[PDB]
Amino acid sequence: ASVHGTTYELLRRQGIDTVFGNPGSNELPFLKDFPEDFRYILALQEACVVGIADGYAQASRKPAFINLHSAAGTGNAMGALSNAWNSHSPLIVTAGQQTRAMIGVEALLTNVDAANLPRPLVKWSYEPASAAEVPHAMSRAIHMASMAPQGPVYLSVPYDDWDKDADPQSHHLFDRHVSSSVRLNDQDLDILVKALNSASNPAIVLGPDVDAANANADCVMLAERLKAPVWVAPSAPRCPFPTRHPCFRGLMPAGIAAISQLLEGHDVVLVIGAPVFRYHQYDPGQYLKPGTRLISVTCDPLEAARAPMGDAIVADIGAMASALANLVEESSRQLPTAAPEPAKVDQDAGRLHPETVFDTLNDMAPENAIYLNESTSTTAQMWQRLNMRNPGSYYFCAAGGSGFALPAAIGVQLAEPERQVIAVIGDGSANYSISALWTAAQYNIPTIFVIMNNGTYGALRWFAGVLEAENVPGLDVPGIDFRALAKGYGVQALKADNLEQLKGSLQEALSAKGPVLIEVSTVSP
Amino acid sequence: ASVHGTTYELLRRQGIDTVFGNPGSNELPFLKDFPEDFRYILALQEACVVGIADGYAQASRKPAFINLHSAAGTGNAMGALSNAWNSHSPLIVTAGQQTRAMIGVEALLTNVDAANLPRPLVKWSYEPASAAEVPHAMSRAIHMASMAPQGPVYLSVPYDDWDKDADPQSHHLFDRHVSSSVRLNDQDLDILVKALNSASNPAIVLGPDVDAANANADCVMLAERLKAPVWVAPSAPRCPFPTRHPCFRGLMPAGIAAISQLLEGHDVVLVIGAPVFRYHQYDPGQYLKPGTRLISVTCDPLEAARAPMGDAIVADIGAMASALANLVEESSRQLPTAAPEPAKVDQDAGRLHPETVFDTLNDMAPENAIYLNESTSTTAQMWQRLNMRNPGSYYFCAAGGSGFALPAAIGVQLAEPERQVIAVIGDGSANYSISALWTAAQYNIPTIFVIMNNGTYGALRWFAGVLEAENVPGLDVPGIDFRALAKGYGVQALKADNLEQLKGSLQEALSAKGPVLIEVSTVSP
Amino acid sequence: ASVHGTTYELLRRQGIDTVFGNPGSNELPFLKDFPEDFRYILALQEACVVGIADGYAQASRKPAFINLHSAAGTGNAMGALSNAWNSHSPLIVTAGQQTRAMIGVEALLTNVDAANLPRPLVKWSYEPASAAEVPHAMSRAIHMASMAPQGPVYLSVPYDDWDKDADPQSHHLFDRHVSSSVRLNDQDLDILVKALNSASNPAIVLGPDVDAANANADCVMLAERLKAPVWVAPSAPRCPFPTRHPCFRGLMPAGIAAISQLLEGHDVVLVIGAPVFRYHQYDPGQYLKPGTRLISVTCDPLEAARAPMGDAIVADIGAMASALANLVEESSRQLPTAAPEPAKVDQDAGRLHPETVFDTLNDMAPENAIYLNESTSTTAQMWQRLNMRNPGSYYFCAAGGSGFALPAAIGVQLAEPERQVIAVIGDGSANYSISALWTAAQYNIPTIFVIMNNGTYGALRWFAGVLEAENVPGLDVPGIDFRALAKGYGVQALKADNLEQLKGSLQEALSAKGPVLIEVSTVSP
Ligand SMILES: Cc1ncc(Cn2c(C)c(CCOP(=O)(O)OP(=O)(O)O)sc2=O)c(N)n1
Ligand SMILES: Cc1ncc(Cn2c(C)c(CCOP(=O)(O)OP(=O)(O)O)sc2=O)c(N)n1
Ligand SMILES: Cc1ncc(Cn2c(C)c(CCOP(=O)(O)OP(=O)(O)O)sc2=O)c(N)n1
Ligand SMILES: [Ca+2]
Ligand SMILES: [Ca+2]
Ligand SMILES: [Ca+2]
Ligand SMILES: [Ca+2]
Ligand SMILES: [Ca+2]
Ligand SMILES: [Ca+2]
Ligand code: NA
Repeated sequence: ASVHGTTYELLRRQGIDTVFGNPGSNELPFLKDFPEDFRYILALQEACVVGIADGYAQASRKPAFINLHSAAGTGNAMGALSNAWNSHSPLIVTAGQQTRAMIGVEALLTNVDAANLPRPLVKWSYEPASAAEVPHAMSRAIHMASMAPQGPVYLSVPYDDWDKDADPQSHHLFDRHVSSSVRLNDQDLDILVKALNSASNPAIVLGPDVDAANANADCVMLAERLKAPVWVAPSAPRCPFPTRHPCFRGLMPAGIAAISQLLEGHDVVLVIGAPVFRYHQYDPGQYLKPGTRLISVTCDPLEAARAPMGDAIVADIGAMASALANLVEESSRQLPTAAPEPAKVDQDAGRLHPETVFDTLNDMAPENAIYLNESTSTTAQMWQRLNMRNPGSYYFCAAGGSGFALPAAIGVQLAEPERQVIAVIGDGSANYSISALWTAAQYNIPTIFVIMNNGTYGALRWFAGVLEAENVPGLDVPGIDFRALAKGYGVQALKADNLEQLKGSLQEALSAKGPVLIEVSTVSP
Repeated sequence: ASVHGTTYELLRRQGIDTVFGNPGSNELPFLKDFPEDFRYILALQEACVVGIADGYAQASRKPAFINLHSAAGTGNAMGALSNAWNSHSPLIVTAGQQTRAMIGVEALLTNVDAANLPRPLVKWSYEPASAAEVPHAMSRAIHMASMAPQGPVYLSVPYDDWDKDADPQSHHLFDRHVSSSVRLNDQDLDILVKALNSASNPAIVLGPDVDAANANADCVMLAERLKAPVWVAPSAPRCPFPTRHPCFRGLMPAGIAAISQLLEGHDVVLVIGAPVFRYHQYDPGQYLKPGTRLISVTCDPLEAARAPMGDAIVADIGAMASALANLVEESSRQLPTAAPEPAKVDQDAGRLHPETVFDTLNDMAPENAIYLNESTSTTAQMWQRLNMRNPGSYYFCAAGGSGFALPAAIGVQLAEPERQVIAVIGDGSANYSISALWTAAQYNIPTIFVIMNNGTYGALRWFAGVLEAENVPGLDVPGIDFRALAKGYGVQALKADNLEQLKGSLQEALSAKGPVLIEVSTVSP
Repeated sequence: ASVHGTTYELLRRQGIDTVFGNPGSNELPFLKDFPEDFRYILALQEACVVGIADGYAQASRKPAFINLHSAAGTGNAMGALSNAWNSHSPLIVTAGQQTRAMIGVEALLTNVDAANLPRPLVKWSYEPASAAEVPHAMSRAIHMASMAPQGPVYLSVPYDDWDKDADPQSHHLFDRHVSSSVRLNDQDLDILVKALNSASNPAIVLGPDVDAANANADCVMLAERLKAPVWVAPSAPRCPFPTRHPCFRGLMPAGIAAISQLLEGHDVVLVIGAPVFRYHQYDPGQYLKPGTRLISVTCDPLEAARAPMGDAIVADIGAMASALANLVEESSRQLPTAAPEPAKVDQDAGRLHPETVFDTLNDMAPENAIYLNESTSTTAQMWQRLNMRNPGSYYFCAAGGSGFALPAAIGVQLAEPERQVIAVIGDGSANYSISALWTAAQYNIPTIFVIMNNGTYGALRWFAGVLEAENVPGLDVPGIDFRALAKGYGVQALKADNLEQLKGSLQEALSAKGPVLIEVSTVSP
């Protein structure tokens, strides 16, 4: 067998059947004779390729496979890899290298010092020392991406390797099963359960690894037994809990002092599946107030090590959430009362308040919709106004890098063909990965893109007002016609300048048979 | 003085007056109180920011200054940095970091292990250990980018540093002059000149560092004295010689055997300002034929070290080209005869042959036009058909990474406001950095963009036919309306489906007062 | 509080009370006012410092703390770090940096690009962005070294940081408890137990992480229940099983074909706490024979990913070994029969055969002796001839790097003051870290060093005969007087030229009150 045949056999035996890619010449010997049982999803720029694959991996809860062109293609994808690193996304990034005979002379398209290029944003990065090693290196890539804490990996392959003979012993790779589905030992788990059972006023904080593990329902059971309020850890990349459940208390503010104040009076705070904590604004104060202790369950040693407070347990979130939910006592305390509905903001017949947009989406969207957020100044309102009952209902760029939601919404829609995906993206953010629209058109992936057009980088302008920073350049983005961009890439486009038109556009988009972009005129901040 | 005030003083004292950027919150404390004597050029995605800055630096022959947002912004620019590394472009890339007080906890927007992120595509990469060190680190960045061999550098700055007090001794940085304008010592230069004077059939090969040095006219004098044919080294990022001069012999094929055959019978081959050589296709054979010896003058130790043949001299290209041109004897050999004009290809009233497009551009464009090439299957025809008399008339992505020409053409047009820039870009390549169009519209930078629309990644399809590689996916890019994309970003757009319409569109574009995009329907390969 | 006071408080609160070091000026502000409750162990060269700390950490089963001088001191220790990486040794390596005000100018003793220096041989490597961050960075170092898979970490600290004010919120670091004591979830553990219970002819292979976990007794119970033979995985850094237990089958040969042949006929092979596998010689063949399947339990994702065959479970070895031992059925198969005693090799009145040396050590040493091996050509005989009943009885350089055993034997003796340590070291290997002897003399650490003097690098000469490699230079090491080296560093020294003198020397060494070196004249290979 060839390296090509053996590698595709390994991929299919490990559950991989789709290649997300933007091709180049170093990749042609890999992509030739493409297997009939695989799909290739083309995107027009590599940030788009990786974003699509990332949404697909996060929604599918399985690794996604990517093929990029040498250094330039890898490099164009590194902002997308920064988000994937923070979301623990299991991405297998492969890039073609020059033929081994011209690497030394640094022929055009040689990826020099290849494994160092995507560092520090990958868990493992490698170029094999020989063609026969390629299937084994691919096996390592698959398992490194997939083991907890999941994350992106990188493999560079010289193009001449694919046609070489494989090692006949590579068959031992095909059916390897590697598990990291582990939980704290019985004695120490009993100690933790007793601490939870004994708490007078526990609180629960959940992060994105809960939703990645599909541990959401177990965390609902845990919160109901402990009769505990539940937040979402700050800068949230996913939604780990039903947002109208009576225990739910919303998205935590991303500040040190704000969080310790929020937790004041809670004697034990159990954090599951989050860094402690992804603060953002600088809001100095106490990490925790006197009387509060914190216990973190994380799948990532790096998170456990860097927490500035609390105890930690490094284990699989699915296994731990299930064990805790099934072991804790039912507290005799009263179940927390649900948060009240958000108020309706006054809305005239002109430009839309973001609050109006979210209320209308909540009214019209199916109950199993999936939302993506890259409307950076409206996140708080989004979290208050969308009832997200189900797992896998929310994604936000985990490293804060714009350019994620537009392509990721296409990958999520590919992963979840029966759940309507609605990406809510600011006019600024929409540009970073605008060409991803073409993939939705070409493959007829029926994502709805809602562009919140307020003419400016609103979150930045707000923070500049917050610093009394005058004379900051580059904050306005006038003069972009998003319906024309959509037409450019073959996506149906609608405009909503007021509420009547927003409702009409959403009705038209929800009944369409393909992707739709709606440009919404929103109120300037 | 503050670190902010001292750093902008250093920049202006070192000749920097423009910031190319896409802003974020870690950068607001740098950009606030932006000096009135500086310009900020916004682009909508970081590959675009860096591409614009790169074209500006290459055309201006001076460093360009860039400001990007943390890891995600840096990462989005790394494909652009791969081209800048290969073109020796002097780019000072700065990125904002989190405040020093929250780097440890890895708050959102922390750039983890920052200096390793752009490696291996930068000459120097650094984050200062304290705020007071920032001006000195900026000084290092300026000089590292600017010294031969020029190239991109990276500086990460925690946002809280800018408001801190500067070291009063930083004033010694402001007027430092650092020179690498050096040439081979007299004794060894005399030996080289004698070898050139004695050659029976010399040949000259020129690379991009000639055009970067503005050594073009000196190389014309050198070739006229030696009565020697002149090529352009393969995979050429720039044009180092007038393409209708009688000595000119065109772009070398990017293959080992092809080049040694081309050079057969030449006893001494002098290469100036190029790697030896940027081969591309694998075309194995002799590096040089018996009877040919090679001497390379390069500004880059890495090029001298990796050449598989020949002697080398590591020195400044401007200084060496001037010295050689003025020292060699006038040979009594006959001056080479000019290459004949290219033939006219038969053209019907339908879709355009690329040859027709280049002939028409050559007929209509001003004699001091500047061309950019990202039409990957038509490069040979472009080089045969455009008379480029002047320095700084041609740019092509030096690492082969698409996404360079569209933004770089805007930066070149900014650098050369009196020379009409015409970017010739394939329909595939146009997407990588499509949002750069907005910058041309906003700042009214009058670049002309000629999109060669043949519906496919033609160079890739050709190479797949060359390998008899069947069943390669992802090679076609149907369904893109480039006039709508242009309208989306505010650029006037025209379509040319035949020759009459091409001539009309070019006449309209050449007389326009702003940027123009022309979508040309070209013949499918 | 100062950074100095806060950091020592964190160290003591996390169980650290000893600093292994070789001091320099960047370290004086850390070491000044050294706390009265800490000990400082000086060694004369940094390979020695780290080797001592490594033996201490491995024998104590807890992290050891090291302080080295800048780049040169760190660099002198990197061969020792290569061994520590392979043995999963929890080492906290700190190095002093220049004052932040002179890092930029690269003053003498600046550690440039410090965090990259020990890569790729550390789990985490860091220099803090400010003085107040130092305690938090130290906390990260402590936990990263200590979490599974344990390993060395690196922290660089500018010398001016220690006297600065600490952040008052650093107190939250002091009592953090971080656990990785995890095991496979119940459902999948039940599946594994059923597979073991059902096996017709199981085999067990144990690696060093068993001994690190003190899982040895649980593995004895497991092997007795399964009635299974037990090997030791190849290139063994530790001894994980009593070597005279009836199930024990010895050290596996470090070859692919040899191991698959050894395992032939075993239907299920359970590997615990080892890479799969640390082969050495190139012995190509089948990884496993038909009929054998392999299941690996490892604490290290990198081991699980790179195994070329088998299933894997990534979990804590202590927790998994205990769970398996207590869950499997008692098989009705007959318990394996003990291996026969080794034969006595014929020995005349001249130079000693290594077999004689090991038999005599086994006869004379206490039953709770601890052995170290750096006598590279005699490893097989050592494993056959020493009865090691207890955990923590054997250490061998895990990456194959000589220079480990001499210093590590001092650290092990410090960790285990009531167990006599006997290091058996070849004459070649003894030189790499010879100055470590001084530490044993100064602190009166009563290690016994047995130098096997055969005049040559015997393992290398053997492998050169194996390749029929003629004319290899550098294989002989004549002319070293080890008694004089011992006297040089203050250690009592004895010589044994024959068996009578070996017995007399060992009797004298075993009754001595301090360290003793015995130079043994062994037979040339
Ligand atoms: C790749 C990248 N570049 C730059 C930024 C900086 N940035 C930018 C430019 C934001 C503005 C987003 O504007 P928007 O139109 O999408 O939304 P709002 O108007 O609601 O802020 S938010 C933010 O963090 C970024 N996060 N990611
Ligand atoms: C960033 C990036 N991604 C992918 C490629 C691979 N690639 C691609 C995709 C080419 C096709 C360009 O298509 P085009 O329409 O611009 O021109 P032609 O049809 O004349 O080839 S040429 C080439 O090397 C690349 N060079 N750079
Ligand atoms: C730091 C280092 N340098 C070089 C070697 C190479 N090497 C050397 C030089 C060996 C010879 C050891 O000689 P010895 O006297 O200690 O033992 P034998 O005579 O029993 O081989 S074994 C081996 O792998 C090494 N392992 N480690
Ligand atoms: Ca099919
Ligand atoms: Ca906006
Ligand atoms: Ca001005
Ligand atoms: Ca094309
Ligand atoms: Ca004391
Ligand atoms: Ca020896
Ligand atoms: Na990198």
